[PDB]
Amino acid sequence: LVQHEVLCSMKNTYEVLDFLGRGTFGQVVKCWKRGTNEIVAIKILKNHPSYARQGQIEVSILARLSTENADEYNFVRAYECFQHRNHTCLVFEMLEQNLYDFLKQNKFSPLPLKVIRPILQQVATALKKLKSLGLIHADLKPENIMLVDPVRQPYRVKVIDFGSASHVSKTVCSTYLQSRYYRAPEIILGLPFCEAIDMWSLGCVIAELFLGWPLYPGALEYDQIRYISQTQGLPGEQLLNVGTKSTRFFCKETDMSHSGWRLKTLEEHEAETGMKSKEARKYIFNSLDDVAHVNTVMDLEGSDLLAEKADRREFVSLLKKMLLIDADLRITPAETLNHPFVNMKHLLDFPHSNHVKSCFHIMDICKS
Ligand SMILES: CCN1CCN(Cc2ccc(Nc3ncc(F)c(-c4cc(F)c5nc(C)n(C(C)C)c5c4)n3)nc2)CC1
Repeated sequence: LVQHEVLCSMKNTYEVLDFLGRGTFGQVVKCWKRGTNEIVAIKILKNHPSYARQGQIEVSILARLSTENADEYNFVRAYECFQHRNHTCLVFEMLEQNLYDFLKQNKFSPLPLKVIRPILQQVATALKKLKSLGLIHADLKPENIMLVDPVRQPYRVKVIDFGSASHVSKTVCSTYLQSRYYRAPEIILGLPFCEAIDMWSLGCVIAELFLGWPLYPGALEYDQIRYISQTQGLPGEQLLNVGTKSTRFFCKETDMSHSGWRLKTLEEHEAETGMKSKEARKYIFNSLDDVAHVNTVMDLEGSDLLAEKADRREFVSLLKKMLLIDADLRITPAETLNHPFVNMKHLLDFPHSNHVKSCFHIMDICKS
């Protein structure tokens, strides 16, 4: 389906104005709710039977989300639902700009920590509501986080993809289910995955926002887990033993000096798959603590700088806790909202610092 100007529904009717996206997910288009001054986004799903319950499940969760009022929990609001030419449509409120196109706007300049904080706090409260209902987003990525109104509401945001969401009843992963740069280790190796899958995605997102570039811009799933263990340490023996896909990226060295597992050398991969592995990280780290020493020229002197050095110490502290290789030990939405970095406890230790007075003024301004 596709058209340039026309549509209708049960109580409402919509005209299309411009295209907003088109791909495997279907087709999203921006429309005008005639009779009012609302512009809405409505997403059409393709009308093929093999994709039947893939659409039935997205509506089933959208309904379970309108009830329980996910709205005002920093989620996009789903207005109504209907059909048109046998296709199925979903009406959403219109948001302005997603974080990818926002980073691209500043030529991928790093965003300062003072701005990153309110965004995280909101995306955390949105995931917190998910866990309390038992849902997994599964596609949390920069493209799926948007500024309500980046000019009239400088920092409010909301989430906006559900084509990958599912209940926690699943305990098995058959194929890929995230955007690669943000796919959690559970998906890459093949283990029973939980809602932590998204908390990983949030790790690469806030990391991407601070560095200005993907933390792990792997070209293939191999490159991905290569960058990960190379930075954070090789995964744990118990994880790799029960992973289905772990034979594809790791080898079981039974050498005299073996803990049971070693990563496959590049040469072993290029000889196996035939694909030369190009380095893709704009940033290469030996440790995650190493992240605190990046983009270090600040134009701040005096107390302003010491506060910034303490803000970074607590940033890596949380990033490490969000990016635990293990799924269970990884920090949970409720616990991140309590971590000192979102809390800002460590900032109180700094009286009359004009950099700290401006950090608090960003959290308080988030409510308005
Ligand atoms: C070539 C660039 N052109 C011009 C720039 N433009 C950027 C852009 C993107 C989105 C919006 N507005 C908006 N508001 C509310 C919504 F709910 C969705 C929404 C809902 C869904 F279910 C989706 N499922 C998927 C896969 N998407 C993707 C489209 C993210 C969904 C999006 N989108 N405004 C501008 C892109 C096209």
